[PDB]
Amino acid sequence: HMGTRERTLVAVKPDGVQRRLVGDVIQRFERRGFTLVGMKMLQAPESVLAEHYQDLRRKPFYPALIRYMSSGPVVAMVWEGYNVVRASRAMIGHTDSAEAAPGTIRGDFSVHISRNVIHASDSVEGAQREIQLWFQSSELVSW
Amino acid sequence: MGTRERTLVAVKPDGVQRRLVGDVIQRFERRGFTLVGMKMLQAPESVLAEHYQDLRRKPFYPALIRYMSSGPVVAMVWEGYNVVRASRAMIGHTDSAEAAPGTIRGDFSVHISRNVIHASDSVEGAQREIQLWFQSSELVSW
Amino acid sequence: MGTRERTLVAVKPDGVQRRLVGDVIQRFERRGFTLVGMKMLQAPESVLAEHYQDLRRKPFYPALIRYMSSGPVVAMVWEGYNVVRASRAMIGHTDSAEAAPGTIRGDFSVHISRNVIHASDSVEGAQREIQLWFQSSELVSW
Amino acid sequence: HMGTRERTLVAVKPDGVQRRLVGDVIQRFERRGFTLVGMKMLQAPESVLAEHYQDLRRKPFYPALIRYMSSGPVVAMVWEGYNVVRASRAMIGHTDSAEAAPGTIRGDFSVHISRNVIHASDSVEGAQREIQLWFQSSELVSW
Amino acid sequence: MGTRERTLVAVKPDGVQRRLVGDVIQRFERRGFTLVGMKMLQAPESVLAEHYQDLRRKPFYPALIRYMSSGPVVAMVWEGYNVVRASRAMIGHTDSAEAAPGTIRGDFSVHISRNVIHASDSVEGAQREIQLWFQSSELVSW
Amino acid sequence: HMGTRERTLVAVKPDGVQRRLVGDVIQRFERRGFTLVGMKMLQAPESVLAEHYQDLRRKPFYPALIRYMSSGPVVAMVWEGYNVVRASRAMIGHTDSAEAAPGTIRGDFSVHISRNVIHASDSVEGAQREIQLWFQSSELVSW
Repeated sequence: HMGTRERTLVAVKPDGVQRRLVGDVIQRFERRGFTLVGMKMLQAPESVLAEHYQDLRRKPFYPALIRYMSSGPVVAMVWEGYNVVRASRAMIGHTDSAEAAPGTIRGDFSVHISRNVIHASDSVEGAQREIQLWFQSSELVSW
Repeated sequence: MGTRERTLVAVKPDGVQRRLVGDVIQRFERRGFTLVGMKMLQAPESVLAEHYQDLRRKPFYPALIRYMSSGPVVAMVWEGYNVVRASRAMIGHTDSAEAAPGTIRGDFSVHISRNVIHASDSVEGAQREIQLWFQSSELVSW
Repeated sequence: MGTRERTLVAVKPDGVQRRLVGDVIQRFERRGFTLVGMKMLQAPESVLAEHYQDLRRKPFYPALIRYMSSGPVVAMVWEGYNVVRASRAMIGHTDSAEAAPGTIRGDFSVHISRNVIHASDSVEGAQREIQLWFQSSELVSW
Repeated sequence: HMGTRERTLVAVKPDGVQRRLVGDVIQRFERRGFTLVGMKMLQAPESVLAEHYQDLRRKPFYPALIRYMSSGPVVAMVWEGYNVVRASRAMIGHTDSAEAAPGTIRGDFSVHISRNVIHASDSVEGAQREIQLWFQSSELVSW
Repeated sequence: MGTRERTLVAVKPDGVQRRLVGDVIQRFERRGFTLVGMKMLQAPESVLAEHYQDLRRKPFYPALIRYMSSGPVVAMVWEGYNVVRASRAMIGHTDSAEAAPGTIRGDFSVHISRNVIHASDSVEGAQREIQLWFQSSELVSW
Repeated sequence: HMGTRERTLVAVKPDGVQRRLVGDVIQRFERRGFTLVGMKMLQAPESVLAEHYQDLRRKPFYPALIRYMSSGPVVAMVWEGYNVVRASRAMIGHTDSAEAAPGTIRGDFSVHISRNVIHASDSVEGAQREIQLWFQSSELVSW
């Protein structure tokens, strides 16, 4: 699970699904050569969202964030490849889409903060934690 | 009920290995259809056999099951007005080589065998296929 | 005079709300046509009635005027060799659901009613429509 | 006319129209979620151009700039949306296209300075001034 | 040998001046064909005359040679299953104006004369054309 | 051979050709307005590669690099235009693709170092040297 078999969790948020950017987002990961190892669309249960965002529980927007994230379907994915965690982090852009650079996903599609289209694990460790949280081992397919 | 019509679309193992999933999904998205279900999975042979029961007594059935289980497939459920027939016209001819440019097979495939994608051929076929690949709790209506 | 041929193209209210203006314009641009006039406007009913006078005695005329004035439209004048017939072939069948993939309706629309775009059906129709939506001082020849 | 109803003026310059980049430019504003509120193609009158570029009147290239800008049709547009002024400014890139970053509009399409394809208001205040200058209130349509 | 089939594709002078080379190559690439040879060159008249020997006794031959030598062309050799007929269907009708949208001529061209691209019309024609434009040491099989 | 007639050498590496990114790469140079002045696909002879990469001969990866670069076909091109050398350099991105910015060619398509899809002359002087090395004068066509 290192080097070339490194993995990360990527999720298209409710705004991204409703604005119909799912294909657009996947093309960017595909053209970069990553391997799609797991994928599903679902309405995330608040219990999963709470653990996902557990370290923001204190923040005052935490309650609003949880409601928003469960307000519509989400598309969860697991991508595999060399440097996939840091590369995906660079592709998405700054949390604040309005400040994100053109060329990044938030920079080309969004202008909001909570509605910033996509999520990606911020570290190898966090990716291992998030992937176990959103996926059962049986849903991951290794090529 | 008209605009509640649904259909099953699946990217075959070759479409996934060739990294055409985003390309495929994008075509349905810009046409205005709603994605109500989706998942990547290694298809079990019991599902393929039921999915392809009508070809069980035709030539090359074993080659067919072999291909469809040689790697993961991405199954999707799209919803929209006249979605069954429109999805049919969009994927094009079975024989990719003679599929018209502009359709998915005409733009991305060259073979009859490995033809990248599958779409239900009728409303009743769609109802059957959807129940076959998805549980009701996997479909989200938005 | 051949390569001075002109036609009227208009993105309907649904095309604008769905944000397909760039997509539409891009298809005409890469085909090599010259954009000689363009503007976004909420169409006045007097203009629509004159534009659609031939449908005044057919079913659903009121539904037609209602749709076409439910939001802004983008009217354009394109110039080029055989532009009237080429623009016609590019937008595809009136019934979007049976429009061939590759045409604008076949790629972006699913309905007969809301079919995203309009293009003059003939040279004389184009001359009429252009005079209807634009003043001569709004056309720029480059 | 604040927050979510913020507006800005965007213009495709003569080079952009002749090189047939109008569709390309509009797609980028559309995919980012902005709302097209006004639009027209015209040969700008030198009187409008002089006021538009009024604070460069002293510069020695000012006379050349005015001639160039009226040498061909221009497409003027008004876009509306949250943070639309700063977001549009980031999407266009550095005045000098050759130095503009890939992903920005000047960075992907141009390599010149006066022929840098596009213009966008540099501030909320300037946008209010420019929109009144290029458009009559009756040409703007609010959704 | 089936998947060893080859064909000659060439972007005409207008396709190059209009900067459509990447667009053209991209369509063949996503279809899955393999590029085994390519070069940009100002075509010698002896090559054009041999390439177009069948049109030597038809109207407008001189206008044809003039156009094809008015600027550089990009010649390519693509390899793949049924590549001759598929490349034929992808470029579309000779008369660009009536070429279906989705094909290269239908999307990028409007004239019969200047129709952007050329593709061998048959397997034997392809063998002939390839030998005409390329030396064996310029073809790389990968 | 200055200003507007400036030229540079661009090459699509073996990985770029096999992953079928040739069209993608050319579209980016075309849309920016450059003029394609020379082009050919070939299996570069180790003798050409050695001179191309001559100033890395001391490095320990030099031998591996030469083998890799001759392991498959390469597409060589000469592009002409104002500021074409510096503009092409900015379009390709950082040597390490994983660190390259989204929007650059390496930033959108690669995640490796030696397999970073493309090469571009790093200076006007180097471009003159590289173009003479890969092309004979008769293969270049001026419009």
